Amino acid sequence: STVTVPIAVGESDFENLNTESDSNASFLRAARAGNLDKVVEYLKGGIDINTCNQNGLNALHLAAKEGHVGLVQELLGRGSSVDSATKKGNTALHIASLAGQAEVVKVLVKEGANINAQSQNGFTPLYMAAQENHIDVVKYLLENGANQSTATEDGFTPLAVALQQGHNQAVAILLENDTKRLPALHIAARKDDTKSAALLLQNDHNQSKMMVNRTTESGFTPLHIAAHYGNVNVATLLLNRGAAVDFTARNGITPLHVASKRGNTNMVKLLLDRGGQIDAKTRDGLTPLHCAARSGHDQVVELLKVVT
Repeated sequence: STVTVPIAVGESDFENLNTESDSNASFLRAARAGNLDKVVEYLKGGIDINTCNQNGLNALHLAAKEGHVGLVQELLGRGSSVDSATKKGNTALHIASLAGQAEVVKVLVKEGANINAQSQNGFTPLYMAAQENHIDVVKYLLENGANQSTATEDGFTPLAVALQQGHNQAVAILLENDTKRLPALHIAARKDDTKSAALLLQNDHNQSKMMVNRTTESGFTPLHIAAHYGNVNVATLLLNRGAAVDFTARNGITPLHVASKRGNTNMVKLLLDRGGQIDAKTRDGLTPLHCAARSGHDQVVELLKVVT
């Protein structure tokens, strides 16, 4: 009876262990320490730039973990492939983001690292920077195209992990992105973020003054938004958690009005199934049927006529 976002755990740090072929190990230790001169010397000496440990970390991965900007530049300069993945499927960009190494993030991004790459647990750089509350990396990633909506295979998002981890600022930046002002649940409805919705809703159990039925200025609920954008999943969740199916906004507008006006067929279906009133009327006499007609959404009309 729990909603629980998965946590990116990072790479190991065996190279930090003081010793108390072996050329390779020593080379990786030099990378971990950020000793450019030593690393360059080994490379000149012929050691392979792609040398990695049992977990698949090369020197680029180690320099990035540790914020060694200069060294990251040198390795990149020498042909280190920006997006080599470790065995967990992490790129240097994942690692730097989890670790909050902002200058390193910049350097990798400018080198064309894939800003939306997913690890084999489905995590993105943004998910990592978000999980760990690395604000500046978050902002930087957003400003550079990173997509908040790229999700673990179970729909886990940066917003969801920021929420679970209690990170107010992260949550703010994530909610406030690409808008130039709705409540969070509403925004989660827009985005169709069931997990984040679930998280937000975890403390009202039992209709009117429930959080699931809070309104915006114009009296819309998360359910109205869901209906507007045609987000069936998040709508289903809200309705399961007690959203009033026939809740009227300004002008007696119901979620069914909204979905009918936007020709959102499956929303209409869902709302009907949950008992939404087929014939409710706006302050000016419109029915869901009329709203759809005035909008050429025939798909709906048909469906809507059948029911009657």
